[PDB]
Amino acid sequence: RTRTVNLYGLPAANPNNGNEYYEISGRFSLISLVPTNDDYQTPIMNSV
Amino acid sequence: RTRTVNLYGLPAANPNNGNEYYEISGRFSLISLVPTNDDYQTPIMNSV
Repeated sequence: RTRTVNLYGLPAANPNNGNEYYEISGRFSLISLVPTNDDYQTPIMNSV
Repeated sequence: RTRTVNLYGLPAANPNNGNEYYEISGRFSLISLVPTNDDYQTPIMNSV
């Protein structure tokens, strides 16, 4: 009803289309460096 | 039961004649002046 047709792209008007949420699924890796002053005794919940 | 008889016309007393509507059919030619573009005036990355 206006002078703009055959653009392409997602405008900011209603990006969600009323969907409750846009969804992604995947797997992420991570190699943390929790400290250690002794072999047998490794921590959880890094809080330093 | 009155003077005026044999007159040509159509009075307003009962024009519907018990009909719901008077219908007419035809063709409809319009030469309006649209605002529509010609696929120009649109950004250079106008595409999938």
